[PDB]
Amino acid sequence: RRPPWDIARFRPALRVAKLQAPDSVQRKDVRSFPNFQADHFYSENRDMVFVMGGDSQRSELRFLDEWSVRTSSTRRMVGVLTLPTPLRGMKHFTWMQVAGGSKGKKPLLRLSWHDKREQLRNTMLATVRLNNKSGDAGRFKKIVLGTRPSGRFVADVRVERSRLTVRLNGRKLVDEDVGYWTYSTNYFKAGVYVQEGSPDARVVFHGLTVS
Ligand SMILES: O=C(O)[C@H]1O[C@@H](O[C@H]2[C@H](O)[C@H](O)[C@H](O[C@H]3[C@H](O)[C@H](O)[C@H](O)O[C@@H]3C(=O)O)O[C@@H]2C(=O)O)[C@@H](O)[C@@H](O)[C@@H]1O
Repeated sequence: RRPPWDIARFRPALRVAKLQAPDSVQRKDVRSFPNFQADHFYSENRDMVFVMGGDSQRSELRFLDEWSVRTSSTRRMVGVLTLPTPLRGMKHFTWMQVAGGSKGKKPLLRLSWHDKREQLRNTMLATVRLNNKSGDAGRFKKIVLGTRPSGRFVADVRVERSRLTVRLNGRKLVDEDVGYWTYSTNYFKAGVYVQEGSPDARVVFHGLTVS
């Protein structure tokens, strides 16, 4: 294992992100990536690997740029990644987001993996929030993205002129108006953020770029 900053292709993303992990694991978000590696964030096989176990715990990059959905020029996150077979007991985790930040407070978009869902096994999901309310007042659009691929796939999230799109391996599976989401604190996230599962979840990035 080596520091993902050793693999040059990850430098553009790492220059404009910081790494978040539990307060029991690091005191503060990591902002300087040269020479940095840990059990939750390391490179093997020239990839950038995130690993975290336990409900509500993350190892995730928080992109530093904050923006509004009204943006004139496309805001885009494109990943080439693998979700290796999850361990027995891992039920639900998130691997990319459009996070709502300090004003939005909830994520506009989560891309997640689930052992089991009803609307399905070994299934990926896009959740687009229709408001930022908590509890029972929360409203959502749930879009089924299909079975977890067994190897690499391309995930491409774009927001432009109030429209959110997701393309998985070139297929546009999400295309929604988001103009209701007025908050100006949105940013991209990528990595692993466990919702339900004691064991470790692993998310393997082969490439990640924002624009
Ligand atoms: O998979 C389902 O269809 C599932 O939806 C469940 O509620 C979701 C809810 O829609 C929302 O996506 C929520 O997302 C949370 C996220 O889990 C995380 O905690 C983050 O901090 O905040 C997100 C947010 O507030 O948007 O996750 C819920 C979930 O537990 O999966 C239920 O409605 C369930 O009945 C249904 O099967």
